[PDB]
Amino acid sequence: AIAGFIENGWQGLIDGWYGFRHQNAEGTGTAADLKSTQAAIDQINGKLNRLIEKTNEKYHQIEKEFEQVEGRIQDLEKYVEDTKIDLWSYNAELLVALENQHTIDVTDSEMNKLFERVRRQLRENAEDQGNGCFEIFHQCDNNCIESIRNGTYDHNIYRDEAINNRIK
Amino acid sequence: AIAGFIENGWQGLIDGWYGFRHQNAEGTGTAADLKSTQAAIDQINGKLNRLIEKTNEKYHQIEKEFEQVEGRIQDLEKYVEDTKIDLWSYNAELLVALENQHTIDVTDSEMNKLFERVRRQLRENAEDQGNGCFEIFHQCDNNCIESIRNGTYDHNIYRDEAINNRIK
Amino acid sequence: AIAGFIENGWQGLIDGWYGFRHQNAEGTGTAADLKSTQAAIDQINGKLNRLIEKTNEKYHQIEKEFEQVEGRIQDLEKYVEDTKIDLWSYNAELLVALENQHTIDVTDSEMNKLFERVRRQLRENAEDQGNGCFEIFHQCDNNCIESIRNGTYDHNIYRDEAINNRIK
Amino acid sequence: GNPIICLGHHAVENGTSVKTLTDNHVEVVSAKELVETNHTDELCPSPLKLVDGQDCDLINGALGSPGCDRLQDTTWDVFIERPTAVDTCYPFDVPDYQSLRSILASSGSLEFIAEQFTWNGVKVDGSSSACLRGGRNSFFSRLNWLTKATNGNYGPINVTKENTGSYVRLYLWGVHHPSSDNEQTDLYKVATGRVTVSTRSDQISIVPNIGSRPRVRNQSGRISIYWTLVNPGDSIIFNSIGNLIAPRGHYKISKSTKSTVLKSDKRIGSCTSPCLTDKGSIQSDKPFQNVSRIAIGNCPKYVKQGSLMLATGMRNIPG
Amino acid sequence: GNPIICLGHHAVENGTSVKTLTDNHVEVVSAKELVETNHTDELCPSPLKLVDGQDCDLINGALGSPGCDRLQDTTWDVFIERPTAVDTCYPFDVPDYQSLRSILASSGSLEFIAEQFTWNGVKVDGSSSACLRGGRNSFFSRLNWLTKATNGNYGPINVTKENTGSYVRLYLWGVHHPSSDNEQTDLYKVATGRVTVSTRSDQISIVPNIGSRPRVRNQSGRISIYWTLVNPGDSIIFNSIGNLIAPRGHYKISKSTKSTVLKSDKRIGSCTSPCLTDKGSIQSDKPFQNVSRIAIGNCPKYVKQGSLMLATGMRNIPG
Amino acid sequence: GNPIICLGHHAVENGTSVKTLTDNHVEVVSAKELVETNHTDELCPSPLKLVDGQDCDLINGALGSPGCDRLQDTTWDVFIERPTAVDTCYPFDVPDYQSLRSILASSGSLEFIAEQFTWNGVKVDGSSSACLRGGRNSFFSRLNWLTKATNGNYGPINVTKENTGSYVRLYLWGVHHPSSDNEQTDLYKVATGRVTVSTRSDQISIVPNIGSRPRVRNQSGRISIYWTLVNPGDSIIFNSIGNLIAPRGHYKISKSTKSTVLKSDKRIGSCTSPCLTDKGSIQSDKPFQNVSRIAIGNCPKYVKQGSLMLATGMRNIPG
Ligand SMILES: *[C@@H]1O[C@H](CO)[C@@H](O[C@@H]2O[C@H](CO)[C@@H](O)[C@H](O)[C@H]2NC(C)=O)[C@H](O)[C@H]1NC(C)=O
Ligand SMILES: *[C@@H]1O[C@H](CO)[C@@H](O[C@@H]2O[C@H](CO)[C@@H](O)[C@H](O)[C@H]2NC(C)=O)[C@H](O)[C@H]1NC(C)=O
Ligand SMILES: *[C@@H]1O[C@H](CO)[C@@H](O[C@@H]2O[C@H](CO)[C@@H](O)[C@H](O)[C@H]2NC(C)=O)[C@H](O)[C@H]1NC(C)=O
Ligand SMILES: *[C@@H]1O[C@H](CO)[C@@H](O[C@@H]2O[C@H](CO)[C@@H](O)[C@H](O)[C@H]2NC(C)=O)[C@H](O)[C@H]1NC(C)=O
Ligand SMILES: *[C@@H]1O[C@H](CO)[C@@H](O[C@@H]2O[C@H](CO)[C@@H](O)[C@H](O)[C@H]2NC(C)=O)[C@H](O)[C@H]1NC(C)=O
Ligand SMILES: *[C@@H]1O[C@H](CO)[C@@H](O[C@@H]2O[C@H](CO)[C@@H](O)[C@H](O)[C@H]2NC(C)=O)[C@H](O)[C@H]1NC(C)=O
Ligand SMILES: *[C@@H]1O[C@H](CO)[C@@H](O)[C@H](O)[C@H]1NC(C)=O
Ligand SMILES: *[C@@H]1O[C@H](CO)[C@@H](O)[C@H](O)[C@H]1NC(C)=O
Ligand SMILES: *[C@@H]1O[C@H](CO)[C@@H](O)[C@H](O)[C@H]1NC(C)=O
Repeated sequence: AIAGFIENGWQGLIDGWYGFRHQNAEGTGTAADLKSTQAAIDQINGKLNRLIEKTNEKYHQIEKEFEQVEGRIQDLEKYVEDTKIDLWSYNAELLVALENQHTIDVTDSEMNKLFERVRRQLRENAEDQGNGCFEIFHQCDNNCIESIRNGTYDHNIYRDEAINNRIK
Repeated sequence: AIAGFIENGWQGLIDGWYGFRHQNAEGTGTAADLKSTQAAIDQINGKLNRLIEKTNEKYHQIEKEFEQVEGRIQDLEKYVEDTKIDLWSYNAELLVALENQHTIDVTDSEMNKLFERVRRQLRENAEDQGNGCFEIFHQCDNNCIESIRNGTYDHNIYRDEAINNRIK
Repeated sequence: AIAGFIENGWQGLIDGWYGFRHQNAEGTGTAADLKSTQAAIDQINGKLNRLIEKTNEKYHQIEKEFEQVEGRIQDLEKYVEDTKIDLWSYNAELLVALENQHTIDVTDSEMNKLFERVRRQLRENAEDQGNGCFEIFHQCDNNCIESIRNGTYDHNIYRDEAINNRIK
Repeated sequence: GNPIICLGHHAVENGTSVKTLTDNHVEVVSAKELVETNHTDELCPSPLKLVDGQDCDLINGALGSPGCDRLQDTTWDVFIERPTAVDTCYPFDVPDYQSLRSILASSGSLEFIAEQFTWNGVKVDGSSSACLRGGRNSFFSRLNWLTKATNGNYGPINVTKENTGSYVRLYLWGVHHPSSDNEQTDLYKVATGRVTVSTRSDQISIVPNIGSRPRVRNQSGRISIYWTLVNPGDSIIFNSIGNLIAPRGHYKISKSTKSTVLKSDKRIGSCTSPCLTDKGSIQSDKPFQNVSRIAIGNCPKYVKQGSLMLATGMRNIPG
Repeated sequence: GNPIICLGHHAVENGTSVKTLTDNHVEVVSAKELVETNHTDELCPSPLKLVDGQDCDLINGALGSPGCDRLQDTTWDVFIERPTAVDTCYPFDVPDYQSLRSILASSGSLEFIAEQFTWNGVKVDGSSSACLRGGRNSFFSRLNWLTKATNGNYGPINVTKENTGSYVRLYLWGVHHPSSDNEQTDLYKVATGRVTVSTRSDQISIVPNIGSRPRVRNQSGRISIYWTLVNPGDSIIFNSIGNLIAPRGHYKISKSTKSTVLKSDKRIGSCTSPCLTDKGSIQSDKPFQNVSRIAIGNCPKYVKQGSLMLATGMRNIPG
Repeated sequence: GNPIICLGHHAVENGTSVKTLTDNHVEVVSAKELVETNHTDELCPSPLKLVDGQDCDLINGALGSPGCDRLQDTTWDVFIERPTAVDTCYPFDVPDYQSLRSILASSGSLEFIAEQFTWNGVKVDGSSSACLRGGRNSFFSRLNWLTKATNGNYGPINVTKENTGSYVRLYLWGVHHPSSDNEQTDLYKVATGRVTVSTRSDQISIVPNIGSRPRVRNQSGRISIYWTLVNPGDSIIFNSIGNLIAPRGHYKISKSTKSTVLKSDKRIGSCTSPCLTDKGSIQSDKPFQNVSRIAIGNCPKYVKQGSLMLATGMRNIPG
């Protein structure tokens, strides 16, 4: 018995981030979907690119460590640097937390786009089972499963067979 | 006549954030849905937790109020503090505005997940009316309404009755 | 042959951000949808409003340009200003990048809301073709197309004609 | 015939307005304020060890002016200076006033380690009618006014002290600036004084300037307060042929100390609060506050905003 | 037979590139620049009250050097110093030059309240061949050069002034440093001078140093400009036995003043702009600018970026 | 009978925890650390030109103390001072020590342009038993100790030097503070010295103070090091009747120079790294680091956090 993303993920799937898993009379199989995978991946790189850009270069700055107490001017120098450190520490905590919320949103979306893409291909020939899977109401051999996966599945071919299996 | 979230919210509903409202031959009722509610609530707490963490502690700092004018050093000290205040004031305005946009997104999403969850349970036995409600095309007494709400509704039970009511 | 948002956009459409394009026996036409357009537009203004609020006003500050070297105090003043400039430059880069990601999300959402709105109106009288278009399974003259667009289309009127065209 | 099932969310009759990036006015079911505006109006002595300077500021206390006797040996996290504080001794300016005040504050202690000096050839324990203690002429408890010996001259001083302790030493000393050329000669015989304090690290020398200032507690002259730090191992030498205001010992420094000084006119209550401001204490779990930029301890961040409402619920759509 | 209905969005042939967090190159229908790059090139005298120092910097004006007569009684939000400004009087250095310049700038006024002093025992109104006014020997309009009376000696000075006004007083004074031991004696009889200005709060004393400097407007000597603040109630005493450059009155302070000084070489036009920079004015509603970190008034925030494009429309997908 | 098709995403057995705004513990498939914690422990001499001061700090080197001979004519992006550095010459304090140290560091060069002075009426090339060079009495290589001519008196000095070069000149000089009134007269005949260095811009004059300090390398006296900047066009005049520590030339200034000084005890290896810290070099492409706030060059931003995990994959839901 097979399920989809609604239930849980797939440790089985090792050559892609998303993919199809099918059952027909010829057997059962798992294939990865390249478009959806590269979609997600490409936004993880682009933000990994936005982070290794080093606009931070600093030669002569100010003293940050002291040997004797001095009062006013030392107190200020210590304050300026401690203020700078606090503000960048905040920027880092927020940036990472906010990137990460985006990374989750983008990947959750690409999964749903993949599901809806298949939904559209299948028209009135399949019903959504509720578990991230479609029950296909016609015989679908291995060539037919591949057509769904490579985007050439012509729903008109099977519409009569499938509608008659759904309505009676 | 009953409507759902598409129209407006429910002042009636006081024991939950989301919920079901039904009409059948036995009467009409409103029950709250715990999963969807706790889902939303749990992300409102977790960000309320992210905010009462006090990493701000400051003992000896700098003078921030002056009795006589001095020129250069006073001008700088006044500048450093005014710069710090501007930058934190910005961080607060943005953080709150950004949290709030998230709080709205999360709650709007949980509502739609709840609707789609029910959609899946009901398969070909109900049609979406457009107002956040499903017209159920079979007799559904109080036990049947509770099965939808507690997640045990077996669509195969009513499929023949409902399909025959939809197609003729 | 006509397509919708799934394929690409519409350079043809110049009086709105979103709109309907139809084919029937009377011809083919494009009309803009005001609600969806103003929805999007209103969130682009409101954030354009959030940006021209000038809480930045600064009279006497600190010296930022020097004619001779001085050592400690000049080094600090140069540091404080360079730190301020770095931190605001970051705030601007992030704010714009983050606004823009939102502007894209909001407009992508409004398009999908528009599609789903029509889906609901059409009930069991149309099937989603997969290309951002609905195949309508009944004769729909120009008054019928306008009813879909102005929100008065009563699906019960055509339900028998359309279901009989879908099931046989 | 057909049953209906609807899915909805809760709503209230009266919402609350909050801000996103794009709408300045979104009505949500529930909301929470993040900018603290309330303070207690009394300074909480827990968990922060407070010392109330009362009539004495931190320097008068460190010098030992009349008002300031209590303050001896007090320790603190926050020293409180009151705006009603007053000078009660010989009039004095301090070069780098705020630098010394900072050093004393940070050390967080007025525990004066007393030392004994043998000042060869001078009268000791000078007093003045400006510095009354019980109505009788007195001086700074931590300073020693030197005048010529009831005899010859200002017998040249060359006193030394080696820092044998493990900690850094703060020595407070001064310089008398007399009013007239006659007052100089009465007190110091010589016509021009000199004070020279020095360690191995650095040095200061002051030639005292004669002349008239406005009378303060009936005094035309002035004392100028200076300070010297002496590291463990190092030694300090006081070298004067005139006008020295000698010390009576040193203060401890540490440098690994967190204490500070606060300028408030608010009473010390018995509340508890980790955040002290000039306006009063702050008892809040909010992350921000508009009360005062002056904020000592575990505080919310000071911001300009008066209110920042945080949505704690969904959009309110009441119908 | 079956009708079709399609839903779409608008598109343009040529989009605009914008940045999100993850894509450096998203093409959107419309976009708006947020970094202002244009300035006017003239300084707008509205709504900011400008004073053009022209040939005189802010201190020469405050001292009253020859070039600077116009500047008297001028008030400003922004005082403009030109890089073509020049010294035109006796040569002088100022210790804490930038501190005094700041104080004068902040006060935003060159309205000199004149006072009359009776300097017992000295010639007044000294002049010099370095400070020409119409080709004739002159001095700083706000200073009074004291030399020995055409008679005896530098009759000891002990002049006082009590601040009876409600505002804080700034007194500008100086000290002559003569070139030779002979020039000292010619002017001040005594061999070593002394200047001592003092209030109840603090004091300064300067012993003038003799020696040679390089000739400036044919002068080997120097004057050193100093300043004293006098609070309401308090009094100031000038006490000298030689080499004083006496004042002619005080300036008003306020401390609750917002004015400043700007260093620009740009003409004062007749435009309007709340933002002034050294490069010129900024007329923009954008929130950012790359023009200059030097920015006075209601300005956009200075940033390093040259462009920050803000999407004002959806993704462009043109087909 | 009916075939099934399911859509899923990948998962791993053991995820990684990351933070969003609302969950402190989201398990994602893959994650990447953004806070660099490793340093090399040796300072990389590429691509930053380093000069190891070794036994000499930057000022001793600039003065030419015994240990410091090598350092002559060295240039650097980063001058490294070791905590084991030691004084090896006559004892001295420097007013504004850290200001001078900054100026020298920024210039990034110890290339001493030598000049020749004719000091009328004094013995030159003084030495001292505190400043041994090969066990024999020596002095700072860049300073010239002046004592009275083996003859009369401290023949009055009035030496001048005009800056004809295109660059700004830094002149290092000093002032001797002798121990006894007898040591003053032995060396300088006069009873009170005076040193007066001055340009057209500004001036300093120091009257040397006599008195006893603790013996350092068997010396009760002290030298006080001062500096003067001389612009192109301008001239400097040294004017002394006693106690001058004359210079031997100037240093170049530039002002358009990026160099600095680093205080580390770590060996100079042969690695490559654009980021140098007191703890060592940083070889990372991460944007943040918790190693040290002291960070010179192209560095990651210093932050307090030890770890900031960045999700590089989707939620892990393993089932
Ligand atoms: C997309 O999938 C279809 C269906 O699986 C592929 O066409 C079939 O390929 C199999 C295996 O090579 C043949 O045995 C069938 O006879 C083919 N049938 C048809 C109708 O073509 C097709 O090659 C795939 N297209 C691409 C571009 O990969
Ligand atoms: C889920 O709902 C079902 C249906 O409402 C519950 O079972 C019914 O309970 C009622 C009253 O408790 C009985 O009269 C019916 O005969 C029951 N029918 C069936 C088919 O069980 C069921 O208890 C609920 N399950 C949970 C876990 O709450
Ligand atoms: C909404 O659309 C309907 C249908 O197009 C409009 O009503 C029709 O208008 C046409 C042209 O004016 C007439 O020829 C038809 O006879 C009308 N039929 C009906 C049933 O109304 C209607 O006016 C539109 N409503 C609004 C509010 O704009
Ligand atoms: C902090 O903010 C609060 C609220 O924003 C300010 O209190 C308001 O002050 C205004 C001005 O006097 C009054 O109109 C209101 O009655 C006050 N409202 C409340 C709820 O207190 C307060 O002034 C601010 N404090 C500081 C120090 O800025
Ligand atoms: C502010 O930014 C603008 C635009 O990024 C800069 O103007 C460009 O300058 C370069 C270098 O001279 C030229 O190649 C371009 O022709 C300019 N482009 C435009 C649109 O003007 C400008 O240099 C920046 N100004 C400052 C002071 O940094
Ligand atoms: C930088 O952060 C790292 C990791 O948070 C710190 O290394 C940890 O040090 C603590 C204290 O000894 C121990 O819990 C662990 O053994 C270390 N963890 C790792 C992964 O090494 C390090 O102390 C921090 N450095 C500085 C200078 O603060
Ligand atoms: C004390 O004074 C004598 C004479 O002035 C001097 O030689 C000596 O170095 C001084 N030493 C100490 C320890 O005071
Ligand atoms: C003025 O001079 C006299 C004479 O020396 C002196 O006693 C007095 O203190 C001075 N006071 C004032 C107010 O000028
Ligand atoms: C040198 O000294 C003489 C004598 O005081 C003086 O007149 C002259 O201006 C000085 N000039 C230079 C260049 O040293």
